[PDB]
Amino acid sequence: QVQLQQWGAGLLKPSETLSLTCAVYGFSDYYWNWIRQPPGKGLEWIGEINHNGNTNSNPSLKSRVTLSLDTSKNQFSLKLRSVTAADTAVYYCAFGYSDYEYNWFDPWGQGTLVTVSSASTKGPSVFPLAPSSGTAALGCLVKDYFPEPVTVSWNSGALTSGVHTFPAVLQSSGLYSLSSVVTVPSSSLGTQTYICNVNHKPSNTKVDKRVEPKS
Amino acid sequence: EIVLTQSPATLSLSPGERATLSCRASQSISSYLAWYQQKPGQAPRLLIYDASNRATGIPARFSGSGSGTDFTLTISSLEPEDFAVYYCQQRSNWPLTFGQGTNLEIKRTVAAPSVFIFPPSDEQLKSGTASVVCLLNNFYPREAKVQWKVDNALQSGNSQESVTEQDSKDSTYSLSSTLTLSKADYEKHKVYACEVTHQGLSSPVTKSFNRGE
Amino acid sequence: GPHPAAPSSWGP
Repeated sequence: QVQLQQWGAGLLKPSETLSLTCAVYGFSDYYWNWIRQPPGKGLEWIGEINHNGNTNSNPSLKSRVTLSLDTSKNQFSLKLRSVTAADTAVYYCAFGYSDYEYNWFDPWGQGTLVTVSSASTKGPSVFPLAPSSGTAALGCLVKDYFPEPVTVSWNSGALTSGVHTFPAVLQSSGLYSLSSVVTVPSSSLGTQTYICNVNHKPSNTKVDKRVEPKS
Repeated sequence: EIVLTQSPATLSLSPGERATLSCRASQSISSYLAWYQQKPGQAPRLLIYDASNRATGIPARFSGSGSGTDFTLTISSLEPEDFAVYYCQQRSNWPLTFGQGTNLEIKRTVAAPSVFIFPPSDEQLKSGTASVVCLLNNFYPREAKVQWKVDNALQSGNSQESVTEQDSKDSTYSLSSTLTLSKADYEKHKVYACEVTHQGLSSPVTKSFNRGE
Repeated sequence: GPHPAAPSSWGP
């Protein structure tokens, strides 16, 4: 019975200092670790403070790191200085420990997505992907939003079968773009109404776009 | 640093088959290797520590062996719950390092993609940009190629793709490619075409439109 | 040590 919580500001501009904190609620030999995972990539270890006070950092982070542990609050935290876009990743806290009987555990936290970019928060434009003239495909193009993430459903949730919402792509403009599609019986195009519900919580934008056949 | 090399990159199997995953370390780490499982949208989950011990509650069909440099993870009979990405990690010496990961995917019958082309919306054109989207739906294996042709000319450097995770129900992948042109460039050409190749197609599938439908 | 980072409950 151990529970992890992590918090910290996730939207940063280049050269600012990332600061994350992790707390444990609920054992004597423990191993606090930070790991990060850029989108679509593998795991990269950041640093560890253990119960003996050993403190080590990934050498690739080039002395930009500070680790610290407030043992009163049980709060493990991370500082990463002079961030560039290369530091955009989900940051995980991991609390390794063993219990009263030498069983080992390593729960990981939920992760903080940190986006390092000079771009500024901006909600999306939503454009229809209109079905052509036994199966029909239609969609929504969620274009030019920052930062991640966006959520999309169809018909307020009544339509789930055949929905594909794609990983966003980051455009050279620094803004994200994303498409969400659903395949649907073509027999339904003249009677069934199709609406994509887009929510971009970072900007409190919420768009409901109707997608119709063209002509 | 200690470099961990996992193999294979992708393992394509069906439930009930045996799965063997390898993690080789660049120098001896004794038995101080751990294996983690990660599903899309979730944090990694510890499976095996110290080369051979299951974490509490991990099913017995998960087995780890190895000591020194060569390590092996064996899932003796796969369940639908086991398909995910597997990482090894070493805890011999700092810095702690991970393998690149092995993806364990469901092997299904090959399905050729269904291809659909969407021209840019009237509304997006008012903005001054044209996004042409091409959809490759529900195919297997994951490798598919999209080729854009504007006025029958091969395009390069003006498209972006992304591919979904393996579908939970039919075990296929889908792909979305966006060709972006300025409004002006878009109206300087007539024929827009999306050309698809895949192991399930014996010849390319083309979907096209001529601007002005 | 030869394996300084190993958690104490690991190994012999």
